[PDB]
Amino acid sequence: KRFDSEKAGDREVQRTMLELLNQLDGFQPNTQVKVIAATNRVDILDPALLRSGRLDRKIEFPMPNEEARARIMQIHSRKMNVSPDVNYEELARCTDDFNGAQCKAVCVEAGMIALRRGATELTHEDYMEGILEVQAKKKANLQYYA
Amino acid sequence: GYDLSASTFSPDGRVFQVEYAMKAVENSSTAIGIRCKDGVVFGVEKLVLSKLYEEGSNKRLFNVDRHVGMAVAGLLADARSLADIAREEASNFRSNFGYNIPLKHLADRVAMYVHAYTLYSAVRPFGCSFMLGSYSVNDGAQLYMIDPSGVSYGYWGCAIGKARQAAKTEIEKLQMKEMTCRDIVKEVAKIIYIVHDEAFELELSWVGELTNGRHEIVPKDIREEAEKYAKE
Amino acid sequence: GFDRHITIFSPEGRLYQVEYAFKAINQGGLTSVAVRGKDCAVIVTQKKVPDKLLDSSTVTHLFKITENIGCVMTGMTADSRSQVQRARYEAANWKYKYGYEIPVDMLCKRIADISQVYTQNAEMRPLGCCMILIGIDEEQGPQVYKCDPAGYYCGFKATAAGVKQTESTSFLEKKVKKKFEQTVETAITCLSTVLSIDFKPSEIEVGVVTVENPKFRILTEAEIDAHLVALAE
Amino acid sequence: NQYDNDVTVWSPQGRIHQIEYAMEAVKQGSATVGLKSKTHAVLVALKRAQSELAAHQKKILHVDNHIGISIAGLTADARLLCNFMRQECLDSRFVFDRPLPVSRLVSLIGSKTQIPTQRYGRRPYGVGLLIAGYDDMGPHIFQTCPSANYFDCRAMSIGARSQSARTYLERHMSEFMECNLDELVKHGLRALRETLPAEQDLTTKNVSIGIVGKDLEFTIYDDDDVSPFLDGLE
Amino acid sequence: PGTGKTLCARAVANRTDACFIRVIGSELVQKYVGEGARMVRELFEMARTKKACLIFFDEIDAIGGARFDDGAGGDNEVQRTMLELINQLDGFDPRGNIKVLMATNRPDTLDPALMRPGRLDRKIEFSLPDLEGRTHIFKIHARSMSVERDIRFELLARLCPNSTGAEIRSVCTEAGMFAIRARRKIATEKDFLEAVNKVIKSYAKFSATPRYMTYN
Amino acid sequence: SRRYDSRTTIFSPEGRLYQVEYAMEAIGHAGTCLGILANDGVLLAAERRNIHKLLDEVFFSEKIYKLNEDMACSVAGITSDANVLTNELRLIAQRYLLQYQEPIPCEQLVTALCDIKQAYTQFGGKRPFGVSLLYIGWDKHYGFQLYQSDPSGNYGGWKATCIGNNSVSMLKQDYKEGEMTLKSALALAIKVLNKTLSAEKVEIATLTRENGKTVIRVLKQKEVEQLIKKHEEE
Amino acid sequence: DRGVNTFSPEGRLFQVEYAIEAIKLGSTAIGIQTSEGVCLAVEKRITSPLMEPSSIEKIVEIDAHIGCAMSGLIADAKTLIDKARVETQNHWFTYNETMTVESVTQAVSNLALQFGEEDADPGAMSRPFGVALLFGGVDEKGPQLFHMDPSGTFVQCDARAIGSASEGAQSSLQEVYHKSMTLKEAIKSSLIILKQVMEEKLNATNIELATVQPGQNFHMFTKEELEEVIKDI
Amino acid sequence: QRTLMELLNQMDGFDTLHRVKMIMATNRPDTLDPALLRPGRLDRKIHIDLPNEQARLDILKIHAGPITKHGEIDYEAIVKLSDGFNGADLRNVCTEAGMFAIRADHDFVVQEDFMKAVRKVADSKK
Amino acid sequence: SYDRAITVFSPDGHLFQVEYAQEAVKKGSTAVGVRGRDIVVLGVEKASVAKLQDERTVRKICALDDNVCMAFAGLTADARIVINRARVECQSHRLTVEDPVTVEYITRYIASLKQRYTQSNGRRPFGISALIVGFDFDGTPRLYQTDPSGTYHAWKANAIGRGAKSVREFLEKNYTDDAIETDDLTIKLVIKALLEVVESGGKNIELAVMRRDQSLKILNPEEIEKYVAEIEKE
Amino acid sequence: IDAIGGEREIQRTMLELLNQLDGFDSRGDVKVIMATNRIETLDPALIRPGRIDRKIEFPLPDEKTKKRIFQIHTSRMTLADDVTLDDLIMAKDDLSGADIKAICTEAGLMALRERRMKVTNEDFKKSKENVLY
Repeated sequence: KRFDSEKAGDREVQRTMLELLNQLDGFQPNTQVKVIAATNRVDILDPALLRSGRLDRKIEFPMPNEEARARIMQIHSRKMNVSPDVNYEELARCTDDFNGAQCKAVCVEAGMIALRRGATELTHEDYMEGILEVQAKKKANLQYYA
Repeated sequence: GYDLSASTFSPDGRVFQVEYAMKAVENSSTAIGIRCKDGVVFGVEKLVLSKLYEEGSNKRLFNVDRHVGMAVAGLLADARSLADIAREEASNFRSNFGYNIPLKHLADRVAMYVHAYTLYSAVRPFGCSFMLGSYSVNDGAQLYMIDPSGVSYGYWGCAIGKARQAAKTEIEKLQMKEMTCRDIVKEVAKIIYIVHDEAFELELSWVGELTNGRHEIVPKDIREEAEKYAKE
Repeated sequence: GFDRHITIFSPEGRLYQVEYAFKAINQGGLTSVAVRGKDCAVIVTQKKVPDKLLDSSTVTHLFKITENIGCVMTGMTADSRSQVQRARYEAANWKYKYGYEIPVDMLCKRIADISQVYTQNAEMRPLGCCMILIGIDEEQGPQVYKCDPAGYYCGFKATAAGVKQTESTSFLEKKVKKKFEQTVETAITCLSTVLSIDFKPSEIEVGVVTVENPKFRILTEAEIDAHLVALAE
Repeated sequence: NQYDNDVTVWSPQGRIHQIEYAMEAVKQGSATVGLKSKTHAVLVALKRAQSELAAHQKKILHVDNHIGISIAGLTADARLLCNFMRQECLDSRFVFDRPLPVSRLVSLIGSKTQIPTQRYGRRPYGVGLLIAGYDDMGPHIFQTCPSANYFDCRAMSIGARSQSARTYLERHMSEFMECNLDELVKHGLRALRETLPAEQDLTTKNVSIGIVGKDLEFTIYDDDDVSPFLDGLE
Repeated sequence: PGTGKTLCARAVANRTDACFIRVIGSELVQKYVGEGARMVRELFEMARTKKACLIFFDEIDAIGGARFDDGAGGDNEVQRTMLELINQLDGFDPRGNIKVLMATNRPDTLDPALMRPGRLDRKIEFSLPDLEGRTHIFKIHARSMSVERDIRFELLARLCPNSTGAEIRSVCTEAGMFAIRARRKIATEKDFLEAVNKVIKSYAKFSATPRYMTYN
Repeated sequence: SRRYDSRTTIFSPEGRLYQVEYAMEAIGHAGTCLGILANDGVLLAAERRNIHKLLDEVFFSEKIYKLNEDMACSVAGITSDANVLTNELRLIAQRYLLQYQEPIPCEQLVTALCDIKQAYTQFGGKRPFGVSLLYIGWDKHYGFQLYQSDPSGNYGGWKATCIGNNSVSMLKQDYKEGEMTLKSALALAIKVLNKTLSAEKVEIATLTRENGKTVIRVLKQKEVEQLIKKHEEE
Repeated sequence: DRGVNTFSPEGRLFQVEYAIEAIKLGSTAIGIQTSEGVCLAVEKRITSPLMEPSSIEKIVEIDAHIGCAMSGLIADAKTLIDKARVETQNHWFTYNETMTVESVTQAVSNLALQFGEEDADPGAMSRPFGVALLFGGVDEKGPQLFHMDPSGTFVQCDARAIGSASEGAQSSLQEVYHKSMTLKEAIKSSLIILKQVMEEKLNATNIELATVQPGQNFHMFTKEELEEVIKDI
Repeated sequence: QRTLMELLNQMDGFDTLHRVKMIMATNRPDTLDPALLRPGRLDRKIHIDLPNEQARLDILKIHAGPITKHGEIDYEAIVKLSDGFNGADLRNVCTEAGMFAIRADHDFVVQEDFMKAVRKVADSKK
Repeated sequence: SYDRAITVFSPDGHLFQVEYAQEAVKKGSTAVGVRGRDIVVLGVEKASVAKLQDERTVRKICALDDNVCMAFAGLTADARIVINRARVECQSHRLTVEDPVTVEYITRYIASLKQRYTQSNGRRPFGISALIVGFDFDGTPRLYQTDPSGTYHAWKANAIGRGAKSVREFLEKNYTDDAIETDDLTIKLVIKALLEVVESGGKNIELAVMRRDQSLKILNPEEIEKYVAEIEKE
Repeated sequence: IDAIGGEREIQRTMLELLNQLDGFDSRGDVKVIMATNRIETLDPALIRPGRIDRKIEFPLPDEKTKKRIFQIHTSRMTLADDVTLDDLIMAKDDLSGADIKAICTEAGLMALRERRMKVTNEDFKKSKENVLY
């Protein structure tokens, strides 16, 4: 966004943005075309692109909550042959920092190591053991964590 | 990087280690407190994780001096810490001056304690909003609420937590001044069941003329009487 | 390196913490203007309750230091009560240590000096509140002072504090070169000409001291209501 | 990651950014399970053997005179915390001459491990205690945590992949408040026998348990005495 | 920066049954604004016009600096190149089958929305090899040199012991330089042990890989 | 915080001390005042700040400081620090008297000051004393002697060494080590200062004696106008 | 950088998992608990041959019936060996008996993870003790050896290897010990040192061996006893 | 910065343009050129400001006009409630309250729909 | 009160502050000693002290009390503190047991002191390295060489100065049994060992000998010349 | 290479001598010889004993190369009677490799202003004070 700009600055992205937000909420003829925006960061933005009208409801995307990750692990794993002896709820409540995108993965490389075993049918420890793979970052010699 | 230290201002005067502590109680459950002419009624939302926790696994309605209360919001470690030093503070008042502690002085004291604890890079701010409340025989139903910034205001129906954006509206539309606390114990469940939008195993405590300057978990009967405000 | 992080000297002077602390006193902004009378130092400030759920009696700025010194502060209200409690502490400590009740000037020198040692040492922020504080001594007239968060008390006739400080001191400068115990055309009218609300008697707090009665008095909606309906000239 | 100089700082959402990471540091520790009956509460721990062979870094500890613990995280920091808990439990034996109640015990260690979370340059006590004792009323059991936030729980499991032991133990709470010692500890070992990597046995070497409750001292069952607890096939 | 961070890239380029679009981290930083975003989208345009293709981003911390302020904005152009990169890695496509694989010596200077599964899952941690494996890598470099009759390899593992996988080749080449110097057609132990004195002790004064081990 | 400390007490990767050799470059900016000993006594020869009229009277100058009846010191580098330390070392001198009733043989004093100045560069995290001051003195044990020290901490007997800019190599082609005859030491001093000049912009001071007690003279004005005409060529 | 009391994005402390390293650096020591004693040995890695090899103390007797065997960052152990023997004679002083090995090992391992930057008086420690050691000792329970870590974790051990040969020598020791001493565990342990050999065929100048047997107190072996054993292999 | 030279040297010119008057409206006046700000190119710089309280109830009535209403709909608590809005934010208030009725299927709004409208706009900070 | 932990473990077990002290002793003088079986002998190639030094205060060779004496190598002002504390505790060990204090004990005190500065809060472990020579109650001319990591070794040459890896490999080559006589072959081996590195002893070398708990005698450059001449003649 | 005087262009540039040195292959690309005065300044990423192989360094002179390197330059000159080392070895208590180049150049030039190819070692002293003093 706009700032007090000595030697280098930037004005090209300024003109692209400032002509964007004036065929958006410049003069009147707005009432034909709606807009959808998506930004992973908000603190970078000046209220020019937030004039209550330029961009209506600033809808919040949180982390997927305590139940939702179990739902997403049921969604993506819909095509895979899953055992009836599965428990998506303990797959949720064990693993709670993820932003819903990794949970999609959890399913997909859970199936990948499920075929790395060679079985044509996945189990719970494929998921459970599939997690210990999303992050890992090693850290051995821990026969002492009691 | 004007962040990460409470002794450094913003370039527009806004100490970011305080407003990062303020959202750190906005990601925790509600705890409403409603004043009326015979005392102050608290009610805390509970977000019971597993069945493994029993009833009152974590107290969030502490008491301090046999009459003021501690509906807390944020980190229970920090809230429990300032709860017990509030106990020590009313201990030093009653031991020191004899007279039972008036609540305005306790809220100003704990308020300047948690404020003076946000002036140093050698400490973090607290991460717990909390509220007080009692009445002496000639005090009025005093309650106060204290932010992690350290500011303490006298309220009528203050509400802290995650869903305080919802909770402040019903307490505002509830008739505030002149009813005799028993109904509002019952009416507290209506606020808690509205603001819970998802086990909600709530918990209430008050101080009143049925208590004469004390605290009780409810006694235990409105838990099967204010539970009957389901379907609203 | 750490010019805008630590209270140390940047190049060309201008340590970048006190003006970052000056911008902290404009946060929100509940705004005091103090009026001085050759016999009466009145106090004015505006105070806005958010939602009719606050207790309006408990929210105030308007603190009482002693039986002769009142004060009002417009900074961030977290840093206010940590500063006014030390001023009460040094007032009562002056009366225990040196006999007579403290006169208004070196109280503001002393809290200006601990605010200095906030902005001299590192590892502490200079807390953002400025202390408009009035009071009468036996020798001189009523006085008024303001220590800033840098420690520069001045000795004022009529400044102001908070948001819209410059418009207020411009109005007072334009309305003091003409020559006021009643202070009816000066005290409230600085607020009603700066920010244009023409207040009902709720949102304004007024704290007077008089030479005939040096006890600091906070006024109520009856007498401030007569004070407001006296703006019908 | 400028939030690495970091038990003073806050992540901009709400996070304190490493004393939940100490909760990660007790997720990494070895698995255990405690539970309670209407009469006497039990503790069960499997002991990791990261060596030739050993006493397998003995987990459950004698603190007390019926307030026993079960550590799971750092071991030297655990021993420091149970010398604290041990010493002031004996101090309450000295002064008041009563058994120190379990709730005030776990609350004041919950205020003792809370101080380095507050101040500067001091790591939290990265150990998840699973303390259990029998005061005047029923035999309590408290998980506490390195985030200094204890839980008055019943039937809790903490450690490596202990969530599966919880989800066994959550759906078998109905046969608690009955189920005497001989059939209770079987019901806890078959709750522990899910955190193991799916190959068959709670051996007498690695399983050390502890019993506390009505009319019996907190009693440690080591390598030999766990052998009368034997059943289950899965 | 000692392990075969890329060496594995040369192996998967050595057998691929596919394309191999190497694109290293500063063929993207060309100094017209928006133009670095032009080359990235162009790269994915010619990538989609080949079935069963893949791509390799060497040294991707040349586009990092996670997402800075709006004051003295210096990384901004670099940002948008990276930004369109993570718009092409996941947004509005049947996506083809570009098996992207990326190798850098630096964690979270690369922000989120880049490491998140979808565009870079299964991250691989080429840690420094242990006592067992490190023998093996000089077993790779003992496929040469016409060494002595009996030579203790595991000794040479346990004398260096926390060096780096892609160095032990400096032990190899260095000790061969000692053997050619001393006009011998073979390689003894005391030129190996003379070499591990020379490229572990005397070349740790300035050469630093605890500096990047903190970064991991 | 550990982000804020300058970290003065750290070895370089080249092994040296960053804040110490920055003090050595502080000497080369401002510094003069050589010292010559003879078979007779020892003299300092010094330079003031500039030509700037606006200077009424110095009792002693800002350069030569009296320490005992038989010692004196001169100062290079930062003048704010050394004033402090010279009062500091002056204390040391007098307390040796209080401990021993001796006039403190000067090597004891130089050793003590170099130990405390080494202590400021050893720990405490502070900046070192940016002054390479030197000393002249006499004891009954040894002869007339001058020592010279630096902000690093080491010192020595430095028979004709100067400090500050434009570094003494000409003196180690001109000084006769056996006999020197202090009038010709004045002549060599105004030679070196004549290459690197009345008492507006010079400050020369001698140490001599009569009948056992030492005499520290600051060489009042007209003696400098004598020696400045004691040249023709040089 | 970051400080010492911080947790690592792997899961453990920084300074502890860095203190597991600088144990691969340094000499190798081994110990075997038997049913009638415990043998310790260390190849103390003499650098030059111009010199005296019998003053590299790596087998240190805590008491008459506790002998330790350190490695890694040598001479960092001397403060906690000092605490081991001072605690030992404090135990014998106040209680008039022998000790266990878990009481000295209990007492030393409390000092391992006890450091920090900003704490009490500067006689405290900054870095953790980067020395792994093991107390070979005989008790009234039995002969036993307790392998410590720099993390304060100590474990019961009967066959434990430290130093750079912590993988190959430990795996070799894993398959060669089950039964008892009968004089040949000390000859089947220097055989493991014989496989380890770095510079020299393990004569009686570069290895130090000492046994603790229940009949005697200890026996730090002299030269002719050592080369009496080396002649048998 | 040579286009601003032509625009600048025809705002100035060698006449005064003598009949035409240009006015310019922008955010960020603290990034404008000093040459274009010197009284002459732009003389009377007008500071349009956020609604104080009176202007707040003005905007609230004007955008609350054509939507159907109550009678004694409490504007004064809405205006009292939270300051620092804009005209766009107050038509955002009436837009969100009409949104509340349009997914909630009511007749116009209620007082709790303005009251639920402001307290979600007050959530929309930066 | 400065409390930053300086000497901290980096990755791969490398304690960088100590190895930076190892270059700090790699960038000093070139000290050397020989245990010559009835005598001990030192030597440290000194700089240009003849130009204008005082030879009395250029001493790399000091004396602790009477028999033990050391030659430091590195930073030459942090060493003098260790000299002073060695002399102080050496007098305390004359107070308790009243012996001609053994060389083992005082070098354990030096190594324990420097190891105590590799531990405390923010004080930069020393950049010195010693040659603790001397005797004991029964001859035994033991030599010791310490280290900035506080590790002392009882070796017999230990050339640990700046260009002394060549000297210690030379002394590895040329010290077996030819130097078992009184003084001449030993001192010839030392002056041969330092004449490997620099130039003639009329300006450079200085030595010190010690014989059977008496007469710590340094060698003035008139006497060193005779030995140098013999070596030259070879 | 020493990179001093935003910063990120220097960062990417160093990253491309880094990667463009050793990315995927190489022709006969020995000679990457880097001269440096500040080894502790540059980022230790260049040496993976792959990107930058075996490397060699030196102490400044010794006196043997003060003599042996002093007599190379003045071998071209004509001074013969009092070629010295007392004004050369311990004169500056180590004098650079260049300071002897500048002492030969400034020496012969300073005796060349007065127009003689003669052997004067007192003019050499005026060269010493003239070039480094």
